[PDB]
Amino acid sequence: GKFMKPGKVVLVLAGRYSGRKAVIVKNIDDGTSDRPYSHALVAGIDRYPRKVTAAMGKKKIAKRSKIKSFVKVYNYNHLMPTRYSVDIPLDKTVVNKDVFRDPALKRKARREAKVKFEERYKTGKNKWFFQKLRF
Amino acid sequence: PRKIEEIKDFLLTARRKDAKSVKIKKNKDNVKFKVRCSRYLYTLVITDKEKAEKLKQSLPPGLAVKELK
Amino acid sequence: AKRTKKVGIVGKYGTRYGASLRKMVKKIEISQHAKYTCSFCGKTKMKRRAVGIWHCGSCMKTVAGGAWTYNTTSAVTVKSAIRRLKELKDQ
Amino acid sequence: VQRLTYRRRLSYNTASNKTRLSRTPGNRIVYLYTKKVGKAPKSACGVCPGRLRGVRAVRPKVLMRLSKTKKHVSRAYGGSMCAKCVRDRIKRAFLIEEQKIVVKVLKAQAQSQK
RNA sequence: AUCCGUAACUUCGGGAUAAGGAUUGGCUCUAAGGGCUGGCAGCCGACUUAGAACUGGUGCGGACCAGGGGAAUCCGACUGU
RNA sequence: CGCCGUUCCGAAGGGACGGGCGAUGGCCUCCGUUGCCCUCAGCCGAUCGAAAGGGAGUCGGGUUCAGAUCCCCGAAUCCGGAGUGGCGGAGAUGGGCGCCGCGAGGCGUCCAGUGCGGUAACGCGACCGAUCCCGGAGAAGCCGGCGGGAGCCCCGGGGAGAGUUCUCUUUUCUUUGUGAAGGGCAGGGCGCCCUGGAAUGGGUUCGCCCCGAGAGAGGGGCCCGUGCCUUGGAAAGCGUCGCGGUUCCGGCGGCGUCCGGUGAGCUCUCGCUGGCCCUUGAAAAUCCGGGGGAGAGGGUGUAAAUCUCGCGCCGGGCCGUA
Ligand SMILES: [Mg+2]
Ligand SMILES: [Mg+2]
Ligand SMILES: [Mg+2]
Ligand SMILES: [Mg+2]
Ligand SMILES: [Mg+2]
Ligand SMILES: [Mg+2]
Ligand SMILES: [Mg+2]
Ligand SMILES: [Mg+2]
Ligand SMILES: [Mg+2]
Ligand SMILES: [Mg+2]
Ligand SMILES: [Mg+2]
Ligand SMILES: [Mg+2]
Ligand SMILES: [Mg+2]
Ligand SMILES: [Zn+2]
Ligand SMILES: [Zn+2]
Repeated sequence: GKFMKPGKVVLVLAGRYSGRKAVIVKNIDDGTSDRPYSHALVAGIDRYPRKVTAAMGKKKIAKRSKIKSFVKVYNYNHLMPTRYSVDIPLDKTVVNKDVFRDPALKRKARREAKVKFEERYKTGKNKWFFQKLRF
Repeated sequence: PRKIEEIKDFLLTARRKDAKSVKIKKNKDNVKFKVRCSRYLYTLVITDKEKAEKLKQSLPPGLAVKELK
Repeated sequence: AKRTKKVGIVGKYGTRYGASLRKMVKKIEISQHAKYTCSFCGKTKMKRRAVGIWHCGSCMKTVAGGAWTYNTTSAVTVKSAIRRLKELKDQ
Repeated sequence: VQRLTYRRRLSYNTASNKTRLSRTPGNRIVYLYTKKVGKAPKSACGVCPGRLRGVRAVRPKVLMRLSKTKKHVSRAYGGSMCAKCVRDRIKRAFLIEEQKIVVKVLKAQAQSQK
């Protein structure tokens, strides 16, 4: 049955963020008037955390563990769905489709995803999600 | 040659330290203010004669001003 | 209408070179200029780029083929022979 | 009617001696020497026949004085690989990497029973 | 150049402009062949083809340009040197 | 005497980001330079070889007895250099918490910040990053057809000067501009994207040819724009009429430099598509993008590293040129 649901890990196929990994936040399989096609709101990693090793100091590890996130609404045709799911609770009051009216809300939407991603990254869970696909 | 559209930017151009002279050419339809900077000859085309006179009297000092005939 | 009775494509040579040579080269001229079905995409687009080199304009796949025909009888026989020996090699 | 002469000592119609006619403020026709036609980049995939988009079609040494934005596209491999084949490598890279896990799991799972 | 007509032989491609006829000026017309705008109306237009009358002391591809042809025999296939 | 040989019997590298030790210096602060060491390193062939091949970047007007894309006037451009290489812009000025106020906003703290927009093609003025790797350009034959743009030719009118005028001819002739570079827009091309799903198959060219591997139909994006408008630039040039002067003055003034049509036309050029090959139609200098992420940059600021963005500063030697 239907599988393009919130929490699904997807690969961006087209655009600036092509080849990056995101997670479906909101999925609209029937579209709207503004988007007759079926689309989803996803939050993804613009820049992945750099590899870290025991040879580095705490300051170096923290510097290399920062994440640059992005928020986008994508056509289903531009996303490759995977079998991985990431259950990061992203506040939908700030991560939603209204963030595209003004930059001020979009900055707080990308900020919200950045903090949640980094927190989940440091626990060692969802390692595949935070590794850059090599193509 | 570069064309400037607004009096605000032309005045900034005429105040540049490398601006040499301002030539005013009066045509039948417009008044053209050309300032010879280092690289380009910037031009401002003013269609209102009163503004051309107003701009003429509000040029920065020390800049050579020439009226073409 | 039908313009020639028998010369066909080798009518470009007029009366020259003799009937038998024109007859013999007629088989090749048709074959080396035909467009073959591409086994990779299915569109009738496989065309000869040079002697032995066959290219498809749809999928852009190039194939090492025969001189005048897409694949030769000798080569097709060898592929089946090499297939059988492989099975009897690893059982 | 007015007839033309070359303005240079190269009297031959070589690839570097092409011209175009130009009427001047003095109201005469003269030869202007044209620049060669530049070619947009060819996709690194080597498969797509067309050239890329969003890139100036200029001579190779003219790219030196162009800004970066004029020479690439805002995307991975942008300006070197076409979008169509970039979508295909992301899928291929992901899909092939998954099959390794599928194969690896069976190998261990089969070995586990073994 | 237009129209008609074209044999032996042939490797069926040719032979072929085979061979052989008629016509051709000037002038005045007729018909057909399109585009734009709002089975029709309006306004634009660019050269062609065909047909007819009239006409000159039968002269009209008026200068220039511009294949003579047919039936055979020997040699070499041809183009090329 | 020499010859063969040109990567083949060769210890064929005198280089580099970075790091470590000293020696010196200067806007002595801290940054340079230098020597040694560490580390890293394919190119694998010295050199020569084209005034028609490759190869950044100059055009308009005037001027001489004889030279000018070289001189002068005007307007540009490439390359290299400056970090005492200057300014602006970008990176970059956000959020949470707690106090002041009615608010605007202000203080103290704790966090982020190597840009952003579009579903996409891709766009925006920049928008860090080395060794290393991948690719692009330079860089590709001949012939046909068709189309777009130019120059020229032709047609209809307006001007200005000239010819003919015994008769006729609103007539015949001449002439009737706008450079490079920048911006804007036509036009041409796209094997580029999005929606959608097509047989009663449709679309389509002179020919073709195209489609469930996505046609028609809509809506976009990109490339070239040598065409037109504009800055250049009317001040110049030209035509004509008229005035001066030293009269060997870039002399001075009036008017004009206008409006349309058409073409298997010729010449050039750009583009699309096809045919031919037992023929497949250079190389290199040189330039560019991408993948990677070793590194560097500042702790919330007079912000830093950094910048292929806009300006500004300095220079371009040699030989040829009648
Ligand atoms: Mg671009
Ligand atoms: Mg005969
Ligand atoms: Mg002979
Ligand atoms: Mg000989
Ligand atoms: Mg040399
Ligand atoms: Mg040379
Ligand atoms: Mg040369
Ligand atoms: Mg000069
Ligand atoms: Mg379609
Ligand atoms: Mg022009
Ligand atoms: Mg004038
Ligand atoms: Mg990168
Ligand atoms: Mg000379
Ligand atoms: Zn195929
Ligand atoms: Zn491709």
